[PDB]
Amino acid sequence: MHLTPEEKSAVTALWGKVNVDEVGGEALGRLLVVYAWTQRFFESFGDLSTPDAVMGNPKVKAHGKKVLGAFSDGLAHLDNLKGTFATLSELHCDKLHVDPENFRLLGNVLVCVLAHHFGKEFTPPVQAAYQKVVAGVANALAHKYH
Amino acid sequence: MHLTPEEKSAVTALWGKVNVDEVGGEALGRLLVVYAWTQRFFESFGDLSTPDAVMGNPKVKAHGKKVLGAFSDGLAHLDNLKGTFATLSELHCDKLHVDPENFRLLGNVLVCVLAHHFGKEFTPPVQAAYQKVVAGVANALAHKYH
Amino acid sequence: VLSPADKTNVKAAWGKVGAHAGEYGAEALERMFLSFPTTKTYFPHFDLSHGSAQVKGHGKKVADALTNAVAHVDDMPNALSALSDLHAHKLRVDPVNFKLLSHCLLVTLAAHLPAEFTPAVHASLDKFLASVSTVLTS
Amino acid sequence: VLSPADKTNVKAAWGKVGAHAGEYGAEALERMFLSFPTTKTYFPHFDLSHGSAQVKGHGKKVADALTNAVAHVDDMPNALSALSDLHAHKLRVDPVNFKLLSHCLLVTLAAHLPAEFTPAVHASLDKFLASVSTVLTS
Ligand code: HEM
Ligand code: HEM
Ligand code: HEM
Ligand code: HEM
Repeated sequence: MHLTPEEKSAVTALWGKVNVDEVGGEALGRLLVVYAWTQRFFESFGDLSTPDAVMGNPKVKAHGKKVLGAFSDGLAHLDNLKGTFATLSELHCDKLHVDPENFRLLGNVLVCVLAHHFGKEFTPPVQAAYQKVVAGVANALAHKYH
Repeated sequence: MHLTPEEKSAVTALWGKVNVDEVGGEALGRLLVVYAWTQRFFESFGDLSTPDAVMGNPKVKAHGKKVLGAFSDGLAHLDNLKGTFATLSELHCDKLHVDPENFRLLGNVLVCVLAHHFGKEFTPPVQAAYQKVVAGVANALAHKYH
Repeated sequence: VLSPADKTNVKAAWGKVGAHAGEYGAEALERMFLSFPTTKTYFPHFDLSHGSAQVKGHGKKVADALTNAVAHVDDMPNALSALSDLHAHKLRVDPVNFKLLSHCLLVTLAAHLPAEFTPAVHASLDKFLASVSTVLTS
Repeated sequence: VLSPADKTNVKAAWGKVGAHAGEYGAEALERMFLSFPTTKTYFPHFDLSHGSAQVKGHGKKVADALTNAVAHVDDMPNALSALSDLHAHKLRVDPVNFKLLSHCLLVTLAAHLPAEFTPAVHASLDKFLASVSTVLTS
């Protein structure tokens, strides 16, 4: 992960102002609204018929929180996303059957949502650095697919 | 580049049978025919208006031999593609302005062509190895763009 | 779009494929599973092993869907209307996987038809395939 | 495919972009170059430094074509005809760079329309740049 000493810095400082409960909720939420087919993996969450319904659903929110929570473990081991996310990789492949291609969709929605809560501060440079993180991650989750 | 010993074997083996003078002509040539836009890159080759003109064009045959030489030269260093291609990656970026995305195509056109020369011998598993090797070479060439 | 000459080449290559389409259907399907493990995620229920008796049958269904697409080259979107809902409602397979399979029919198609898979027929076929993929993705 | 409700949210979001389209276009372009350095290969004859004439003006060029598209939401292909022959025959840009440009527009719009960028608007906006992209790669 060719992250540079400045980039790493840009990311972290920002990450430490992130309201985990909101961002995670919102991101998983906009994945279900924006890329509807993804709804197929959570058919077991409840009402996911409408925007308001997906945003408003408590399992989405909670799950959201766990997902962002894991995204967070990764930022604390940038020099080794592979190993952190190995178990979830296999998990996501052997039990859940998720085309790793959707991992990027979640990465981008997330960038989209961070841009959303921070307006200016999500200056282009900062954005680039998170594009990489989101990128290493998605790759780290696809790594144990077989 | 996770290349198992077996793959590494299956690869090298086969390649000892390739006639790089002959196969590289075919590839770059096919590239120019199956992917037409990839001519915006050799207007110095003269006529390239019909398949026959492309395939038979001397400049094409010469150029492809070059390309294929660099490939062969990456197969003699499977464990260090990033370095082996560093100078040639920069070149394709700074001087030739080739969108990395076009490395995958030539890489694939090749895989097709190997299958065309060897037939039954170009068995699925050998292919899996080869796909791994072109994927890497495409990334190696792509890894110095900024 | 498909040109008249493109159409013509598609038909003379598949004409040669002949009765070996399911064979070819399957060989491809296999190359796909081995060269690009992610594509397996859509067949979690299949026996994906070398020789698999499910892989062969599927393959057929595929080859046969393509033949059907050939014979209806001028009206592919409706000729495949059903396999279109299938691959974009029930299943919902990502378009990139479509390029992978495509890249394997071409390869399988190339090791078996030495004489016919000329530059022109490869250019044509690649485009037919892109077409069949675009219909199943829209 | 754009459903009426999408056209509606689009027609709206964009009308809030208003006289700032150009300013957002250029932000978006500046983000794409910084976030995905490869897209830079298509603009080798441009200065790509922070806040420079070309990007700022080319930015006007791009937002202005989206405006024309929003306006002609319901007939997009005809109205974009010229723009497509240029991104398909002259420049000939890989469809992929289009996903990147569109992501960035979204980040940007999302960046200055905090209230407007709702999960449904986020939605339609993505299906729009997706349709604008398809007509420019056909
Ligand atoms: C980096 C991207 C992603 C990360 C970090 C992530 C993370 C997680 C985590 C931590 C869990 C809980 C693991 C456990 O409880 O054992 C999980 C479960 C799950 N994930 Fe992912 N995920 C990602 C993307 C996706 C996407 C794209 C899909 C499908 C669209 C998906 C589908 C699922 C499903 C269906 C579950 C099971 C929820 C349950 O327990 O009912 N994930 N994911
Ligand atoms: C594995 C993929 C590729 C390899 C190994 C490769 C290799 C090479 C080599 C060895 C040369 C001669 C280098 C030099 O002159 O310093 C070259 C030149 C060049 N390459 Fe690539 N190449 C690859 C793919 C591509 C493709 C996809 C493009 C664009 C279609 C491309 C565009 C060019 C161009 C325009 C030249 C300059 C030719 C001239 O004007 O003399 N290469 N490439
Ligand atoms: C030209 C490309 C393709 C064609 C022509 C094609 C055709 C078909 C056909 C005919 C069926 C069977 C429908 C039936 O049994 O009634 C099918 C099913 C299916 N296809 Fe495709 N397919 C293509 C590509 C793909 C690819 C790329 C994927 C995923 C990577 C895929 C995944 C599936 C799956 C999971 C099923 C259902 C399997 C089952 O449960 O029976 N197909 N396809
Ligand atoms: C929504 C997507 C896009 C739209 C609406 C769009 C629109 C335009 C427009 C209106 C022009 C100016 C045409 C003229 O000079 O009259 C243009 C030029 C150009 N665009 Fe695109 N564009 C899009 C995406 C892309 C992206 C993805 C690329 C490459 C990554 C790209 C590369 C170019 C290039 C290289 C030019 C020529 C610029 C010059 O030399 O001044 N465009 N585009």
